[PDB]
Amino acid sequence: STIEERVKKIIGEQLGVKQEEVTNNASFVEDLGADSLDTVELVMALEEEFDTEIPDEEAEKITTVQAAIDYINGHQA
Amino acid sequence: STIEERVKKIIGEQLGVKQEEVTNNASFVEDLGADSLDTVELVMALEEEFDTEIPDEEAEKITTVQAAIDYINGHQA
Amino acid sequence: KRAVITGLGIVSSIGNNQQEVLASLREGRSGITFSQELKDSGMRSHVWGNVKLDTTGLIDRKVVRFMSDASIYAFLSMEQAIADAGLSPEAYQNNPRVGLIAGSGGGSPRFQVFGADAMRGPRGLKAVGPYVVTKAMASGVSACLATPFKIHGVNYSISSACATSAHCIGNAVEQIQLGKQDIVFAGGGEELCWEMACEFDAMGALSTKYNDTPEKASRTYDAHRDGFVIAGGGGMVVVEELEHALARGAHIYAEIVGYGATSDGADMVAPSGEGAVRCMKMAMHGVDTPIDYLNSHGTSTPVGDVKELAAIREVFGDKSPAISATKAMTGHSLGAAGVQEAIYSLLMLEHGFIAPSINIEELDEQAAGLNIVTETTDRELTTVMSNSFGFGGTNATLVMRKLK
Amino acid sequence: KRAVITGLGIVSSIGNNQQEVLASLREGRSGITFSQELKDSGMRSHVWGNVKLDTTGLIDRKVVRFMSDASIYAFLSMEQAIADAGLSPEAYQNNPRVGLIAGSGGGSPRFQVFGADAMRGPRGLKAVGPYVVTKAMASGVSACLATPFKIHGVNYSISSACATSAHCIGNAVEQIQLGKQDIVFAGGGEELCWEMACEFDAMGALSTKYNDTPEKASRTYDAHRDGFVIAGGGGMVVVEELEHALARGAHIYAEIVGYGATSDGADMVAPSGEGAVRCMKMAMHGVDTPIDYLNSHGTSTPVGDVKELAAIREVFGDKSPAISATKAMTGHSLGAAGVQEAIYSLLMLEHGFIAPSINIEELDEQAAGLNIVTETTDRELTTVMSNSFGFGGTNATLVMRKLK
Ligand code: NA
Ligand code: NA
Repeated sequence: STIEERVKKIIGEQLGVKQEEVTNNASFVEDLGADSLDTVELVMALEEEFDTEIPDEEAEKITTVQAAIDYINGHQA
Repeated sequence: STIEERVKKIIGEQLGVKQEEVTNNASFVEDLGADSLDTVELVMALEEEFDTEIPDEEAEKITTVQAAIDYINGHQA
Repeated sequence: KRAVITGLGIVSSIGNNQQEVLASLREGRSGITFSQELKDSGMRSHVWGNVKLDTTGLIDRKVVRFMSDASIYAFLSMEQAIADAGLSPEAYQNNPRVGLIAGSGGGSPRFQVFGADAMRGPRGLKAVGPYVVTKAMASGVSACLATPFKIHGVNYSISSACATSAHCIGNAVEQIQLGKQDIVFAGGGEELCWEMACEFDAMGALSTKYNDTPEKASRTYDAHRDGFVIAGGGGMVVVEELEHALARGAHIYAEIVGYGATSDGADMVAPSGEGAVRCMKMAMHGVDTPIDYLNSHGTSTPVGDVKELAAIREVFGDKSPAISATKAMTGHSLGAAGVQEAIYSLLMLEHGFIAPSINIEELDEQAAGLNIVTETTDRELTTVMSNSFGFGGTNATLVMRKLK
Repeated sequence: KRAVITGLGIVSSIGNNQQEVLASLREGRSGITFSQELKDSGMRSHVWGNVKLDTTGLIDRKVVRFMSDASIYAFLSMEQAIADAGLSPEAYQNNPRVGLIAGSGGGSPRFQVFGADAMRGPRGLKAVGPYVVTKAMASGVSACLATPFKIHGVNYSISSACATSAHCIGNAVEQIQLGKQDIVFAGGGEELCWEMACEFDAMGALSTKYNDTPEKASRTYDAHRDGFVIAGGGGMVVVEELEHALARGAHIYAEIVGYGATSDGADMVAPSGEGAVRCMKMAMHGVDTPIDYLNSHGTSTPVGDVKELAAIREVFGDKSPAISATKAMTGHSLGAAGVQEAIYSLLMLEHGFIAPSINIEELDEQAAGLNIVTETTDRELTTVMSNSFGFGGTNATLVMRKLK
């Protein structure tokens, strides 16, 4: 699929929520029931899906789904 | 140094005895206080100081100090 | 205060529940199979007592993410024990009177190696992950179980080599005797992997001769034994105060009437017998009933089987009980051996029979005079004893007796 | 049924015996240094609370061959405790009334990875050695110590993450309370290595933004705390029955007048406070005197310190006692923290002072209204309390009071 559908596919794949729940508005902790350890493992899979490197200061601000699409839409060269 | 003095250095350090207490006819268990696990560790230090394997069998015949001194030179297969 | 076993669950090498385990106990079936993983690592022992169970999907993702295989086996055993006890969440969850004492022998060597290879790998710290601590820690069994079951009482792991889950049970009984708890879940688990088995092979303690005949490797009291066969799995029993179990009409397997815990204080790896003698007599204290069956430690090792035999002589003498080493068919599940043998003893006491000590072709010369049971025998049992000994000369003995 | 502490022994980042510790405590001396090992492994946290001691050759060869660092630290600590208690060899050796309960948080990850690298190396099983099991197993501490000290009574390890050695002490008290033991050595130990620390770093639990200033990396209750600083070491206390200690004219530091051990049953990695409230109230039950000093668990973590503070508020209300987190000086010794912080509290009780909570440049807004001592203060203490919390929501609280 596309970059956003891939991003939306991998989070629900790791958060036990359906693809209809992962909205662009949604956040991991509040709306999706994720803890701090969940978001760590989520960053790890994001680095495997797109074969990219995500610094900890950049991975600190990916608090929502839209922040995950925004980061992937700018690191792929 | 000579071969024999290098195996005695091993036995004395692995078992915690003075170097001149490691006589050739000294038994590991009866004279040097070695037990089961001391035997396995003893054959290990021989493989590390020198550069030969001791594929078991020989390791079980080595009950005294002289038995080791014989097999460090009278073999090397 | 008196404590009773009110429920049990087990994931063993001879069954994935008390039904299957009973079917192997009456039959004398070996749980030991050939192990290919033990070959590929370069070990001399290619034989283990593995758990034949597909655990995928049996635990929630947010729960199993913290668990090693030892925690997985204990969780599945605790699920069985809860249901077998008739306990609903409103009776044991969020209850300060309900605790959990379950440990393992050494956490998870497998996931410790995983984190080290990940740290020393290309990605380094990025590849380790945030779930290796709860898997590698020594109290992973009690930690990974207390949170999902909402345990509010006592919560920790006891570790004492192969006497681990036996001490866990005795400590649970002590918690009830002090009046601090009404129910304590007690047990433990062990993962089965080469990272942990190869270190017993370097000691020369594993059976290595009977690789092409796996069901004959574990042969306690046989004159041709080769060392123990490593095994894994888990067990859990519901230790409950008597009046609390009677008030709600619980099913009571037996009452813990004795608990022994001593130390040899002599040799680090070889037992001395004197400690086992004091440990068995400490557990028989106040027990008016003779011991009808004794579940020996029986590691199928050259030295340990003899010293325990002489210890059994010194305590009984002429009034020896029926003796069977369940490890002959199950293997040595180490940290989970204690609770599993306690369950085997409970099943014999519950169903009135005695499981056989198999593979005793040529009996050991020092057995002489002790009624070993080599074939299944139906018998009305009322009092049963199980021995569990660990490295460092630590001993544990449990005595269970039918109620009333 | 009354238990007292009659001997201390400690090897920590602020002292290799109780005298050196007493000096560091009075002065607020940090024990945290820069670690080249932690930096070379590729970790973000380059600071630790190391033991400033070369243990090479301090223990007999036939004893240390089985030991990891956790057993070495605890062995040295027990030697000090034995001499401090005035126990001759004939008074505690080969004595079924004398036991030992000491554990570690996670065995020895270093020697576990060593055996795996040796097994997968060019030599394979030949390079592993026969001593990896006793080092890497979870009961290595209690087993490596009970054999040379000839312990004949109770012998096992308790594991409960960072409440480990605190539960050991409480469990030792219980053995005395029901008359099973006259003396139990309680404590623990913890090695310090990248194999164990890098797994906490992968969770984001370690202090990472103070590597240039190690002595203020551990800053409990400070607004800019980054996480805990890992530490190692060991500790051992002599738990004794009261009239037994009086009959032999022993020196009695304090009496264990309270012991709490509860569980959260909510979250795995973050405390809830509710369990700690029950744990503190459980340890204060029947204690007629107020708590003068409270050695908090205070781990210098963002969420850990505020939850315990909320728990302290609910427990004591307005009459909050003097609070100090020694982890700001020592770091977090994990399995050894419970016994070490109990020893710090005993030194403060015996010598009549309150060690300061250092590195509080800006007190956390959620810590106002409390009596957090930041400067060394002489004060006649009568009753002290120490909290210890671990992964899995397990809590332990010890209350110690001067005698007569
Ligand atoms: Na048994
Ligand atoms: Na404390």
